[PDB]
Amino acid sequence: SFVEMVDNLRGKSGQGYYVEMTVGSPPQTLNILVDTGSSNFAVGAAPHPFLHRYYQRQLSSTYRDLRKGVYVPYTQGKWEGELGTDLVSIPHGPNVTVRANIAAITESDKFFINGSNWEGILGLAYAEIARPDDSLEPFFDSLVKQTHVPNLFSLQLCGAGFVGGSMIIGGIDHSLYTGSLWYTPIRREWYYEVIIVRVEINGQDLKMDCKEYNYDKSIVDSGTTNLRLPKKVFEAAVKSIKAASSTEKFPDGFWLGEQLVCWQAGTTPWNIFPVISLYLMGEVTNQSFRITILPQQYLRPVEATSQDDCYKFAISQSSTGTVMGAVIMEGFYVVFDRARKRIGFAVSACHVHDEFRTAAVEGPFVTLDMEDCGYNI
Amino acid sequence: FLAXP
Repeated sequence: SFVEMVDNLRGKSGQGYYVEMTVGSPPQTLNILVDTGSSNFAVGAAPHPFLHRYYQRQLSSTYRDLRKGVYVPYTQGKWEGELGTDLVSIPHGPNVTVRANIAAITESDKFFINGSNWEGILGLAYAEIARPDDSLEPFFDSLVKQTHVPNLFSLQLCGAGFVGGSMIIGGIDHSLYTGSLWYTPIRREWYYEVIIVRVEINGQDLKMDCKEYNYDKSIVDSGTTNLRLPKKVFEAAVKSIKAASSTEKFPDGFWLGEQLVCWQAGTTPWNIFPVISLYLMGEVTNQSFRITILPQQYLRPVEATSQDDCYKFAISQSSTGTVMGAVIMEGFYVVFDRARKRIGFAVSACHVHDEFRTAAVEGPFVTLDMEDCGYNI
Repeated sequence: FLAXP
């Protein structure tokens, strides 16, 4: 059944996970990036140095033109383009085909990535944040409305060691995760906003006001690489991680992800870096579960050469809220249960780990006043 | 990836 969709995401490692799609009639194949952070469907529609192909509206018989321009700014990069519609399909997804809004990307700055092998972007969020407003049914909202696929998808992003994944449209593939699923309510349907109720580093409470963790918002977002924390929370986590891992001294510039750390191949002392835990507001009143990544999720590997492995620190600061990007997701099977307004995590059956540690989802934990953790205005 | 809201 969903086996057709298992392994349907590829990625040039550190350049984002993408699912192949076709656009228009006849169907021009394009690799689209999977992004739960954005809510806009958009494909490169005019040449650019970085992308080896693009969308030629001229050659698509099913292509209409909406006669309105669009501007989208990402935390990293931005583009502007022309809004069309056209027939969309997914080879290693459901054998269905919809008319869905498409943004033809005709101008961009620091968006496309060199070597990334993607050429477009699939914003999977909700319409509330679509650009230029909520009258632009996001691709998925249409896919469900126009077909029989149920309102739900799940993502298993698979990291590399010393890249691949699966986006399951409409269902849950039980072969991709181990143990139970645990669900946190989606706080509001715009981003996939969740509420973190406690943070631990190697088990040590960060001991900050619950609000500070969701300061602005905390969202799940496959498009972002790092785990991104609000400043007070970042500076706090860097101290605690520095503390624990202090078995080795470190350039001030490493924690800013400006410098890389290197060891003779394989001799990477994983055991000295702390695990990180996020507790999430659970489905049941006054209850909560935690999720725990390893150094192997927050130390993204980077291909200097030689017989040495090098890693970049993938926890960075953020002015706009927590962002649980690939660093977190690379450790779990994440189920975006749009239907039941909730999100589930389960230990991804393909998360990099070592002999002595592994990523974890675990619960429940008695937590009170969790509703008190969400920020406002 | 969105910035602003």
